[PDB]
Amino acid sequence: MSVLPFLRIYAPLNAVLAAPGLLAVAALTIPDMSGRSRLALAALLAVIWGAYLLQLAATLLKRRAGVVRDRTPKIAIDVLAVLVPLAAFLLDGSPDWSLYCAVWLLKPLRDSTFFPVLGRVLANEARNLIGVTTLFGVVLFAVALAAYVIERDIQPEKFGSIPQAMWWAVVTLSTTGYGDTIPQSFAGRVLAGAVMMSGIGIFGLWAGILATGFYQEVRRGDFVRNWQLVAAVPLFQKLGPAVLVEIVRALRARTVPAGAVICRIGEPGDRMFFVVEGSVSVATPNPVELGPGAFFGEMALISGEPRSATVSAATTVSLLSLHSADFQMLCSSSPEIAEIFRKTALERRGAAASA
Amino acid sequence: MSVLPFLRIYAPLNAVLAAPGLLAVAALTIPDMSGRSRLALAALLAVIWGAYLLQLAATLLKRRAGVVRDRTPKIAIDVLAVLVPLAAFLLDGSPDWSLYCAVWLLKPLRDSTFFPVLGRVLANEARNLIGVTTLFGVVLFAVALAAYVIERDIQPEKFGSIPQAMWWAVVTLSTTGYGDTIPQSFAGRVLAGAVMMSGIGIFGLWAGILATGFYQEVRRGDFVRNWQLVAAVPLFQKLGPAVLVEIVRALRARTVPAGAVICRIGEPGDRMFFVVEGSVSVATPNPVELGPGAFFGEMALISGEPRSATVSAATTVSLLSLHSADFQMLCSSSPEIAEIFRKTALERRGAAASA
Amino acid sequence: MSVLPFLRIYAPLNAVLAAPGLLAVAALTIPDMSGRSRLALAALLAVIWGAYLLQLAATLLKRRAGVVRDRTPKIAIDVLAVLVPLAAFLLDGSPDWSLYCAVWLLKPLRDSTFFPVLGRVLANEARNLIGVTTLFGVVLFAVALAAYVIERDIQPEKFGSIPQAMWWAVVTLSTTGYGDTIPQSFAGRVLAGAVMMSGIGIFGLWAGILATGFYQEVRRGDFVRNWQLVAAVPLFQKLGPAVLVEIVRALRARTVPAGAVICRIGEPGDRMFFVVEGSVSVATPNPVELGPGAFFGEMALISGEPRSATVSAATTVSLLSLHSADFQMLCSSSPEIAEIFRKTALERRGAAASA
Amino acid sequence: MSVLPFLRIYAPLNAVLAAPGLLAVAALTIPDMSGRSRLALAALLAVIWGAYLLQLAATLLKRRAGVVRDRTPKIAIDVLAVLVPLAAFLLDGSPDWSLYCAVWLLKPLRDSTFFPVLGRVLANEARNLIGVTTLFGVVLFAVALAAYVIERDIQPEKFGSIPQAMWWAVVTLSTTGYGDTIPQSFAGRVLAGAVMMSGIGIFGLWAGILATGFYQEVRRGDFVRNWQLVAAVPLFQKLGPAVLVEIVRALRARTVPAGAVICRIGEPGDRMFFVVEGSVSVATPNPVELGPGAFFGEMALISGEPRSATVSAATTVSLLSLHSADFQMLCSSSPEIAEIFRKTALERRGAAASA
Ligand SMILES: [K+]
Ligand SMILES: [K+]
Repeated sequence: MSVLPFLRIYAPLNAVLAAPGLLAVAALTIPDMSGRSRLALAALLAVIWGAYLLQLAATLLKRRAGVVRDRTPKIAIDVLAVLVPLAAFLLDGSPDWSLYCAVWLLKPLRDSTFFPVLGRVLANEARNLIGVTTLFGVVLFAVALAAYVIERDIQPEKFGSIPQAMWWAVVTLSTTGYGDTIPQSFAGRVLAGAVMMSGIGIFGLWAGILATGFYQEVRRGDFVRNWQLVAAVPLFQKLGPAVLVEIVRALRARTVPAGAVICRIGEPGDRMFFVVEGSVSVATPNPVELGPGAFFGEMALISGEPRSATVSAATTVSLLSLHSADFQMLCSSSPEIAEIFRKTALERRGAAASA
Repeated sequence: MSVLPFLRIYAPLNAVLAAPGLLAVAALTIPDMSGRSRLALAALLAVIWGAYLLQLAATLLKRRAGVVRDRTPKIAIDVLAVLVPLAAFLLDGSPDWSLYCAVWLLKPLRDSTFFPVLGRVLANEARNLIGVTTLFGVVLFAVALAAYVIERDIQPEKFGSIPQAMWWAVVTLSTTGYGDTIPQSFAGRVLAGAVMMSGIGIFGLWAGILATGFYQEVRRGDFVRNWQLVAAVPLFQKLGPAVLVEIVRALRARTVPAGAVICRIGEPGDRMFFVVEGSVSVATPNPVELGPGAFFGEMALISGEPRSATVSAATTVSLLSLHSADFQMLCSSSPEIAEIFRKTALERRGAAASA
Repeated sequence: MSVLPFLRIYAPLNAVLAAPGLLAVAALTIPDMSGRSRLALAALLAVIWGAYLLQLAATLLKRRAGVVRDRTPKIAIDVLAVLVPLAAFLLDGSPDWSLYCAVWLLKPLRDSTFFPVLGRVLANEARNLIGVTTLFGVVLFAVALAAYVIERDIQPEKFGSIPQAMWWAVVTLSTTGYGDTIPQSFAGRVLAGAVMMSGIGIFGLWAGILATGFYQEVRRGDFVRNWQLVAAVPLFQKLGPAVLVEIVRALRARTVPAGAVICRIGEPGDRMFFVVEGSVSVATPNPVELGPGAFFGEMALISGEPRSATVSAATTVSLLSLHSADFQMLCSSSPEIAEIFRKTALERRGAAASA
Repeated sequence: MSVLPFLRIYAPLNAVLAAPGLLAVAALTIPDMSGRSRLALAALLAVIWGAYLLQLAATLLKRRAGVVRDRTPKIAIDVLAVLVPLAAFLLDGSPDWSLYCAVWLLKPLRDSTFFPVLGRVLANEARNLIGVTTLFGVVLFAVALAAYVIERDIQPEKFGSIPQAMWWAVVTLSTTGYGDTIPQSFAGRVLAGAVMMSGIGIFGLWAGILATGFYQEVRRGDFVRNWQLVAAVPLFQKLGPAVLVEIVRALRARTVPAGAVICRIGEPGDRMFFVVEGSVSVATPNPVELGPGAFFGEMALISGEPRSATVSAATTVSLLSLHSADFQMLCSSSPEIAEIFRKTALERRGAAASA
């Protein structure tokens, strides 16, 4: 609610072409298909093959930025990105070779930031998951057995064995309800009463384990990435020690590209930003182009009014952002700082029109 | 638990008539129907058409409050609210024109506040959703493929292709369990063990992404809307800077209409209110009608007793509200203020009966 | 994890007999049943009828505690508890009268505390639910329509109309998957991809709305019920103002009955309690029976050791309870208080064995 | 995200052999099976029987650590671990005796820590669960009845009675959707609209009850287990009282085994650790082997740089761990302590290469 993300977060075309490449697959999977388009997209494999293969050697030139790097992941696929279809092309002489389109599926995961963010937390908290995972296996067979107790007599064909019910156990426990084979007696139907009661309570925790400290990491992601852009601000030598921890939880940094808009004039003033790198277009008679290490919105927030200037993204700006309350927090947190933001709320009135 | 919402939050009849208008549809959708009521409700389309169309031109008079406004949304439907049925009435000479009752469905969304509140946060946090959305697509086809590996032999008619399983993938992953086509072998049935394990863990996060900072915005909604009604209170020049941030998170403001009740006498005293605009009916021998900028309940909360007066909504009051603890917080937070609320807890004892 | 709830929280037999009374129903609902037990439990209706009816008149004596009360709820059922079967007994001369066993179902809800706790919060927050409820209805028919677009041709018998799909809409949206009527084409099967994506995201919020501030109320329930038992402690004149708000969130009060155990000796010392009303059995050579307004566990917690005495519930004690950290918080929060709890950790060493 | 768990958390082979022992079962459950492998795994029961039975008597030697213990749980299964198959072996002369493989299922739960952690909290909070559990039973039969109202006429075979719908009630309420018997009329199909609305809102709370304070206990688990390793640090005589409560919530302690790696050089410096027991391999020209009561990472965190030394687990170290922010918190929290960590950030520069 407080951030302006722009400039192609879904940028790399390597990330893009995994999708069309795999939709090329299915037409080969279908009988009664004319051969025209059958091979027409087989080329497109050779394209994306050739395309990453074109990208590939440029990556194998890893003399770029070669000081200290960890590119075992980013290379791990690019090797097999082209070799696996190639050997598949020959030995699997039949068309089944294209079933080695199970290969590009990591290419999205290649430059998938937020996936290392995933695996980071599991190696602290999966301690829980295991004991739950065991406990899941406990309750699975602890409960799955109770059905073999009963309908083995008149449902041999369905419940004549154990795993046939362990099947129906999880399908019954895992919120699903397929509906191929269901009991007929009373007491067997009694038993389900605690099952959905369980599996929703079980995963009531177990799935909850995930968002539990995942949120902490992501709530932490906006600090670890943003204890940067702190000393850059020339004013923040005087901020109190514990002041920052109170603030940066809500501060997110994102980038805007050149030419875009940042805040339009006359819209209801709801937030203020800190510039730390780049430049803007403060739409005024004399444009007050504030570059790295600036801010704006106190003109709108102290008074609680619409906007005073159509600030637009003149260049690619590494932006911060901030809603009122946490600036009201700052105004509340320090009379020393509102002194200057009082002056700023007067300087930028005349200084907006003047040079 | 701490607020008195009244005065027709579901007020505008424009919001109302979307519902009956669309229930007018279905009778046309049914064979063996006599023509009597068939067209009888076709009028009601012409009513609601005519009704909004009556409202319409009054809205096209946008010389009301015409200083600075953003009514591109509120007009966006009202135009097509009437044009689309109209052109549909002629060119679709057959009765199918009423299938352009897909049009009014934004009219609830027209004056749906809390929908802009929805879209506000997605443009900060959907960064996550995409990488999850990709990751969802990863795990979809990463897993959907594994079924074509197997039952292509003896289930051509069901699993003779890829998307036939991608269907069964999400139906299996998305907690659903339709139950038309299910495997027969062992190992294919092994594979589901991690699927519900996944999709509940996947959406264990992904849905959790939504309420995550949505709650922040709504927890923020009760500050941004309520840093107003702060300086209105004549007593709040002395409140400490950080004092307010501690408080306003729980303070919600709502309005009561005239004539209603606010707190009845003798009920267990559980909360106190701040009046800032309007008037009340302090049911006492001499009614102490406190107008804009007042409060009541300290008579009930310091002692922890039932109510001292049947305060009733005499006029339409922009109300605040407050349970004890956060007033005990305030009483704890400041001895300077309990001094006057000690006096108030004595003045309003004699001043309740006297003038 | 920090509380000892005992003394029959599920106490009143009025709450109990709703359950057996309704299990009396089903035997009448079944053909090929001999008449012996058919009427045998019809008596048990006359019992529970007669039983509450016996309780009833004692309740109609509402001259007990008749000073100020709100018993419109608790009477509301007791009236119809007996009248509705009675008039049902005659006019419904056929056995169907017992279908007015839809009546006792409020009797659990009669003395169901925690149900007023439920309805308390909805009248602050259902503002959200409505706009979501509308939005649910938006997405329902917004999406339900798209199926009538398609399979009306070759599924008249199933999708020959609108509500036949609105049925399949919610069954598809609401996580369920019945599996009677499912599409056959491609594009109609494409559409489900956003549905489970939606309904899990929709109720990802909407159900989340419930626990959102419900937890606040229940987290508040342990303060509003426990700003009592505060001044009772003779030591708490010196506690700081903001000190209590930090503490009482974790403090829960419950009662133990006489004769029970409170903490057994030699078990790992993990918590300490505050007595405020009742008496105990401090199992020592000279039993140090501490009555209203006492505590114990600092002997175990400062040292971090097993228990020093088999404290057992001698009488019915209105107990508090407290784990270490929040007492370490208190020890950390105040050196003035650890002074006496240092003395207490020495006095109760010799005073435990001596008188 | 901040911890290094190693050394076989899933250690005891008693915990291990429950799994293979029960997979031994199913082959006996299957007709048309040759007798070769039929009995081959019957031995493996005699193995695991004999195996725990071998472990058993060593456990019955409970003269180990026999000072004060509570081993009623850990013995509770080991007794029946061997007796129940044994008596089952004879009296159940038919092969059904192996259906007493319902016995080992507690053996995982025998040494399942985190299961006592489960049951700890339920006896504080299940107060809620009951009133919800009742309320679940309310809404069950309150709603289950409404179907018998209707389709008794034309669905006797399916809805000719009450419990046949109570079945369909929970299957309809519990998110499941089996799909054997579904209504046909309009109004009966109307009724489901509030059901999924309910059960997802019901378990929207009820499952939420579990993670609610479970998280508190687990968030508490990392303090109660870690108010230890506090005074061990020779530097923590000067820490402020409330300082620790702020910190230890994030501090988790885990152990590394000998030989493992702790932090590798050149990786991006993201965290620092506190050693309190054990020794390390500070990979430098003169290895600065810091033993019990040490730390490292300030060299990497004040500057925000990669690692300065391949610290590796020389011995089995009871480790702590800490990301930056909470050390930046500490650096912010105390200028007295950054004084020494300024010196440490200079001493360990020259002291890393020197002795
Ligand atoms: K189904
Ligand atoms: K389902």
